[PDB]
Amino acid sequence: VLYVGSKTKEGVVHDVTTVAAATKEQVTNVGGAVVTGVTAVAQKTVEGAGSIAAATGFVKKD
Amino acid sequence: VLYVGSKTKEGVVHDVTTVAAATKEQVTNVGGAVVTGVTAVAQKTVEGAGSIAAATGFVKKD
Amino acid sequence: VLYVGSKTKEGVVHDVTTVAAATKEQVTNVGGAVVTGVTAVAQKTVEGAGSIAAATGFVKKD
Amino acid sequence: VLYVGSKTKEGVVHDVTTVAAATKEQVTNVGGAVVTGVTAVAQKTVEGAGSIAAATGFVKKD
Amino acid sequence: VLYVGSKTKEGVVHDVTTVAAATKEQVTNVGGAVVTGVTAVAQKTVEGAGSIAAATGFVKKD
Amino acid sequence: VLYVGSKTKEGVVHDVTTVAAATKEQVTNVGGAVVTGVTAVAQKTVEGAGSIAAATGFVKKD
Repeated sequence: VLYVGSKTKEGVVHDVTTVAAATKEQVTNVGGAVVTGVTAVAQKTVEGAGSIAAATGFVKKD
Repeated sequence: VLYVGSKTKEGVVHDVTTVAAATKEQVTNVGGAVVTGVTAVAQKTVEGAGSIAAATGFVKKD
Repeated sequence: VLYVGSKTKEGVVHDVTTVAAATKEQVTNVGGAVVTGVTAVAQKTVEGAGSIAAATGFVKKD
Repeated sequence: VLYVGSKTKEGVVHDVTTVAAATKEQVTNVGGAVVTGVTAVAQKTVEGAGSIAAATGFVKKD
Repeated sequence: VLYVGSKTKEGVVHDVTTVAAATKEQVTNVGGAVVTGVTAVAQKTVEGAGSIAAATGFVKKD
Repeated sequence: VLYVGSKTKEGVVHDVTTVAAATKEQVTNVGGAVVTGVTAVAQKTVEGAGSIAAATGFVKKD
């Protein structure tokens, strides 16, 4: 292996923009999850049994 | 293997734009999940039994 | 292995922008989670059984 | 005017590649010009009388 | 005018690659110019009479 | 005018790579110019009469 003048990108997020304006919002939540905003996860490795990687608004009522 | 002047991208998200405006919103949630916003997951590897990678608004009522 | 004049990026988030304006918001939460803001996770490795890496608004009612 | 999450490119050159190999070359030059290599000019504005912008192998024997 | 999360590029050169190999070369030059290598010019503005912007191997025998 | 989370690039050169190998070269020069190597000019403004901006291997035998 050998890289010359190169570039690598494994697991990236970029140039995420968000322009809200004049935003009203009501959220009545009970017990569950509410997610009303920008999100971004950047991981290289996740291993192992039962793994729950990069959840969002997760509810596990086992 | 050898890369010269190259570029790699494994598992990426980019140039995500979002222009809301004059947005009213009501959300009455009970028990379950609600997801009302931009999202982006960037992973390279996920392994193992039972794995639940990059969920969103997940509800596991086992 | 050998890199010359190169660049690597494993598990990164960048150039995350967020322009709110004139934002009203009410959130009545009981028991569950509410996430109403920008987020970003940057990890290289996560291992092991049962692992729950990079949750958000997680609720585990086991 | 207003740009959101945009990109502009005025007068650009990019991704110029060149793979020579086992190249012999003789060049006997007298008085004139010889150009035997990759070239690229990037300008936004050039004005004025008599202007000679981005010449290559130019010979002006006025 | 107003840019949000944007990008501009006026007069740029990039990602110029050059891979020579096993290259013999003889150049016998007298009086004139010889240019046997990668080149790149990046300007935004050039004004005025008689201007000679970004020449290469130029010979002005006025 | 106003930029938010933005990026500008006026007159730039970047990511210039050059991989020579096993290169023999003879250059017998008399009076004129010889240019056998990578080059890059980065200017924002050049003004005025008679201007000669970013020459290379120039020979002015007026």
